Amino acid sequence: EPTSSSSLDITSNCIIETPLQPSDFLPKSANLFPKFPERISVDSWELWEFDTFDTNGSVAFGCSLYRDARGVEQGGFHAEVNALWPDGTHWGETLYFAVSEVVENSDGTTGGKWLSKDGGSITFHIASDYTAAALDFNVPGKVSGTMELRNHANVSPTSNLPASDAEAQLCPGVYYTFPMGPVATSVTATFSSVGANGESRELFISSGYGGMVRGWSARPWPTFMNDAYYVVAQVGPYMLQILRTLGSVFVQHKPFAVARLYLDGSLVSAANTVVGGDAVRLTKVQPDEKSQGLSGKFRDGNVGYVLEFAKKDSEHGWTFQISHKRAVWSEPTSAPGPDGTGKSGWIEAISGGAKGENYEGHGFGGQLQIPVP
Repeated sequence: EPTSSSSLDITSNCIIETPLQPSDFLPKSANLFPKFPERISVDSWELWEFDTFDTNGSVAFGCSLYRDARGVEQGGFHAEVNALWPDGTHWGETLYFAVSEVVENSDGTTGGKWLSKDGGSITFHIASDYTAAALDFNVPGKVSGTMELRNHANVSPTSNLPASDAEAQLCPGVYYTFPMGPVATSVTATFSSVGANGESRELFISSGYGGMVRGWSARPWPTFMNDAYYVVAQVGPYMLQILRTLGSVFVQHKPFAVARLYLDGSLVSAANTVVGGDAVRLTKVQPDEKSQGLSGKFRDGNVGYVLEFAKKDSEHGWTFQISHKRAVWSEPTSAPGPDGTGKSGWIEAISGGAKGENYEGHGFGGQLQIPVP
């Protein structure tokens, strides 16, 4: 029953080599339908991302579905699938799909399908009021199974949606949003070949935590960032989700952030600015400063972060201490060397809250650098 449909096929000419302007941001909408619906540019990107982890911080599973030109010569649109087991084994692949289809149905639901020539696919389906999302994985020889995210807040997702471009933006022209807010998650999946033995494993999460991201831009990442950190987390009653970028020379090294903080399902802080209508401060913790926390394998040696939410009418705000607890993925983003960069995914251990609070929880996070000056 689709009323809007966008279907792109790598094999056709759906990708143009000069810039394209997205359709305008829709206030108080999740903007789930593609903003580049008929064709994309070599610059443009769109993201639908669904991440999950268990309440004990021992299992994670995330899937990022992209429309962009990055995977064309590898045969299609890319999805990033990463999983971590309780014995520390991890599975991560970039999967390529020749066709990406997204539809909005008469009932208001949104469906997406990344589809391969061989019949494999990853599909998603999102409720009209954004309170549930489901993914189905059917990738022969790689991964099969299901994932589900569900929001149970007394306040609807719609009441928390950005009402203006500025509330939806990391910086001008870069949209990054969290339209589902706090979610409970489950995963049931089977992987064909896991670990150094290449043997089959199943992965289960139930009543877990996690989050959804919807983002898009005509601006390529290197033109506004050379370092980024993203986490979704649950810390006692708090649910938080943040992207913070550090600028490349092309934006005069300015930092940007989108962050949201919920208390038992109610929004208490929405920040689209860094400290320097709430604001966040995000400071790296170095291993000479704190004895707990892993570092990644590249030039960024931090062992975690301090995340502060500041309000103009709040004396002390909220502060959360983030420590890298378990490695998920690790991949280089430059040739190796003493300044070699990379990307590192984490299960985080996180504690804190307002003044006088010391809640404890976990997060699923990642950081990236790219060698743009």
